[PDB]
This record gives sequence, C-alpha cells and structure tokens, in this order.
Amino acid sequence: TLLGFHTASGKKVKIAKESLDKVKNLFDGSGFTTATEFHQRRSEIIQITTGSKELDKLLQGGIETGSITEMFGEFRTGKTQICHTLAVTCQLPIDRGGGEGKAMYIDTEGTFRPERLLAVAERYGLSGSDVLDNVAYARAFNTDHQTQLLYQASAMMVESRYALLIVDSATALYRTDYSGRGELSARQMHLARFLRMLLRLADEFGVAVVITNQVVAIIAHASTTRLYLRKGRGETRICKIYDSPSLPEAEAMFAINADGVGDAKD
Amino acid sequence: SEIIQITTGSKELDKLLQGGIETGSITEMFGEFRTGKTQICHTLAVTCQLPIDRGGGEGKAMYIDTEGTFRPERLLAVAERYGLSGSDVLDNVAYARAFNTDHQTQLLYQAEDMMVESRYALLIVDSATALYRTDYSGRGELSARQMHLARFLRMLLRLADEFGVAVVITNQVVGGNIIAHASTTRLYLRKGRGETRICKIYDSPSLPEAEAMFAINADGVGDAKDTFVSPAAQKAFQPPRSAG
Ligand SMILES: Nc1ncnc2c1ncn2[C@@H]1O[C@H](COP(=O)(O)OP(=O)(O)O)[C@@H](O)[C@H]1O
Ligand SMILES: Nc1ncnc2c1ncn2[C@@H]1O[C@H](COP(=O)(O)OP(=O)(O)O)[C@@H](O)[C@H]1O
Ligand code: BEF
Ligand code: BEF
Repeated sequence: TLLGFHTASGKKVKIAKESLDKVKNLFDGSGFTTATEFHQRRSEIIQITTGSKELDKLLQGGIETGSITEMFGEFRTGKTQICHTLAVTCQLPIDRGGGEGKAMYIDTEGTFRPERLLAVAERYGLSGSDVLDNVAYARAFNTDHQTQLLYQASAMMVESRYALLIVDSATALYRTDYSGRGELSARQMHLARFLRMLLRLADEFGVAVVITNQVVAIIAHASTTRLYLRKGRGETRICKIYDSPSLPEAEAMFAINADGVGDAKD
Repeated sequence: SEIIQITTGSKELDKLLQGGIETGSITEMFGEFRTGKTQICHTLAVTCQLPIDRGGGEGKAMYIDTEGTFRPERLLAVAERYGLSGSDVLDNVAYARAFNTDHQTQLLYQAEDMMVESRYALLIVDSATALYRTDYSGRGELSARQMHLARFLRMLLRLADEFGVAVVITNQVVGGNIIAHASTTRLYLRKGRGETRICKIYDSPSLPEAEAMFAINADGVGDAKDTFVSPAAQKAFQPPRSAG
C-alpha cells in the first residue's frame, strides 16, 4: 500500500467507506430524444478555459467536460505546463471560464510542481492556499499503482465535486518496453482498460479527463479529442486539432509565460 | 410499399448506388478510423428528410449512437448546405445513446412504436459492433454474443421490412459473420491518398462491385471537384422549410 491521493499542500485525503462500497459496482434507462434537445444539452456542457484566448477560440470554449482530451507531442512542448494551468483554471467560476470543481493530478514522471499552481493562481487572483487544497496529487510508479489511483479517484469523486482529472504521461509507465516480445499484449490490455476506466469516469462524473502522451519524433476512442503540440520558431508554440468528433483540423498559437498558458506576447 | 432511394449528398456515390441508400434493406458501411462512416451517417440523417423528387425519403431520421460522436452541428451544416431550416431538420431526428448491448437491443423496441406513430425513413446504428466488439478479455465468447447480435440484426430486418425504413449500420474494421448475411447492401470505405476517400460496393445482389471517390467537406459528404422514454420525438414528420 503506497501513498494514496494526497493534496498539493501535503495533507492526506481521507475517504469514507460508503464511497468505496458505492463505486465497487463500477467498471463492469436512457431513451430517444430529438436532436434539438441533445444540441441544447451539449450547449450546457461546461468547458474549462486554458488561459489562452486563441486556444479557447480553437476549441470553441476550451477543455470539454465528459470526454477525454489527449494532448500529445515531443519533449518540452507544454503538456505538463498546460496540465498545471488547467489544474487551477478548473477551479474558476463558470462565468470566468472554469468548472467550479477541484482538480486531480496523477503524475507518472515526477514533474509535478505546486509552484506553477501558485503562480497561475496569483495570475488569476486566487488564494494560493486554497488552490493547493483543491488539487489532489498522486505520484504513480507502475501501471498497477496507476489503476489503483484510478480506483481511488472513482472513490473520491463522489464526496467532493471534481471537474478535472489529469493523467500526466499515462504512457510513461507503459513505454518501458525493454522486453522483447510478449509484453506488447499485456501492456496493451492494461492501457486499454485504463483508457476505458477513464471514459467511464468521464461519463459518470462529467469530469474533464486530460491525458498526456509522449511522442518520439494510443487506441483513441471515437469521442476522444486529440491535440498535437509542436514548437514553432522562437517562443511560439502551435497546437493542432489532430482528431475531433465536432471540430475540424485547425491550428492555433500559444505560449508559456511565467504564470502559465497564455497568448504569444509579440 | 415501393422502394425509395435516399441521396447520399455525393453525385458519384449516388450514381454508384444507382440512386443512393436503398430503403427496406440493411446497408452496412465498414472501414477503418477516420474513413467517413459517421459523417455519411450525419449526411443521410438530413438527406432522408428531403422530398422524394429531391432524393429524400420524406420521413424522420433515427440515430442510435454508441460512441458519443453524434453532433447536431454537422446536421445544421448539411441542412444549410441543402437549404433547409435547421430547426425542422433537428426536430425530425430522434437520437438515442446506447451504453451496452442490452440497451442497444431495447432501443429498437421503442423504435418500433415510434415508427408506428410517426413516419420514419432512416434508422442509423452508428457502430452497432462497438458494444459487441467489447472482447476485452473475452476474445472467444462467440456463441454467447453471437446470439444477441443475431437477434439485434433480426429486429433490424423486421423494422426495415415492416416500415420500409432504410437501416444503415456502421462497423469498425482494423463462426460465420451474421452481419454479412443480414445486410443486403455493403459499402467498404478506405482512405486513399490525402482526402481521397474510396467507397467500394463490397457486396450487393443487384449493384456491381465498383468504386467511387468522395470527400468530407465542411458541409458533409461531397465530391472532389477535379423506462426508455420519448418526449418531443413522438411528433410527426414536419417537412423542412426553406429558410432561404
Ligand atoms: N518557470 C517557468 N517560466 C516560464 N516558462 C517555463 C517555466 N518552466 C518551464 N517553462 C516552459 O515550459 C516548457 C516545458 O514544457 P513541459 O510541459 O515541461 O514539456 P513536456 O510536455 O515534455 O512535459 C519549456 O519549453 C519552457 O520554456
Ligand atoms: N467539421 C468538419 N469539417 C470538415 N471535415 C470534417 C469535419 N468533421 C470531420 N471531418 C472529417 O471527417 C473525418 C472523420 O470521419 P468519421 O466518419 O468521424 O470517422 P469514422 O468513420 O471512424 O466515424 C475526419 O478525417 C475529418 O477530416
Ligand atoms: F512532464 Be512531462 F509530460 F514531460
Ligand atoms: F465515428 Be465512428 F468511428 F463510427
């Protein structure tokens, strides 16, 4: 039993046994409506801002809740920085572009820094002590611990209201392919079950699931929105819509300032 | 009733099918990812509301989605493309999301009564196999799930034969395939070079096995120019207005 889900401040998060028994039936009555009712229901989907105007205009609002957003790219392209920015912007009010919910950060590469959270909170004018208490951080060392963290996340999401679930490099613990053959099936199964559990959580709790994928120079669901991060010339970073059920392939520009994601300061 | 054929939005695809999607039978569209299955379904869900002279079916559309990829924005886009009022187009489409095989099967029971009440012309089952391809670890359940899919296809055939609706099911491609037996028309969608999307008549009792090219523009399919309740879905088929 490793360290479970702690907060960015360091204190341990305690879970009631009723919540554990309430989510064990998970991972195992809707009717016909007119397309107008469903289009209205999609207009009610809370979308979390990213701090960048051009990025929010590219996504027509921001990170959509209820689905999986997969940000992939090369090293030092802004995935972890965008995750740190979202982990604080999700606590903003709905009128300010937030989700009014706590954040959840599953780190697999040891690149979690509460200092960036404090910086972006000072940017948006929030209490630095409150934003660190509304972010449940958990470090994962292997795939089994990752899935156990997902189980603990399902247990936690019922007591308190969460709006964002971050999986920083979900493939970091899976891309340890030092073995020859054989593991390419078991690891694929584990990753597929992990993605399906993420989809189940996103559908059940309406939480925006944002996952990070390292690309050197997977089985994405049809509803998954895929973003590709690339470095341009200078500080200008380019985000492209690789695949989206509702958005066509387009590009936008953004930058990473000391306070997080923003527009390119030319 | 006489057989109506629905315009697919692409001239080459309409001439390939000698009119378009045939009603009363099953049309199985299968292919890889990002091949145009969901986009063709979205285009058909609006083109089936056109008058018979314009290549429509003069009936409401039914969209049973299983992957969360139903966007009425595409319907509004293709309705503006065909010059139809978006309100009447979105009001004549009954949408339902299925989460498991049991729900996907039970939705057709309600669909029967819905087609009894109001006139429907198109029943879309987007990824009818996605909930059945949940092999996961049970990659050999076979007859356990083969009997459920058999009853699902039997109900699809029953509805298509009784109400004369065009049943279009989507299949994802990477004991005997009962889908190949239950489906009359079979289209294979492949990705050529670039936006070159190749649609091939893989099997048809009347249409020859030929191929055609098409693309997915911002207004739908086109040619490369070289318990379970129902609220307002119970309303009758309202013919779409012009709004232009
Ligand atoms: N304290 C900081 N102030 C401003 N920019 C920073 C700071 N720390 C990192 N960055 C920027 O963020 C980028 C790091 O991206 P990161 O998200 O860590 O890559 P990855 O997606 O591989 O995790 C660097 O290019 C750097 O310019
Ligand atoms: N709004 C849009 N404008 C232009 N092209 C689009 C739009 N939405 C999707 N597309 C194109 O349609 C394709 C999606 O095909 P789709 O039918 O969703 O795949 P599948 O058959 O796996 O469901 C993408 O490759 C994309 O290029
Ligand atoms: F911290 Be990362 F995603 F490289
Ligand atoms: F939208 Be899919 F992949 F049918």
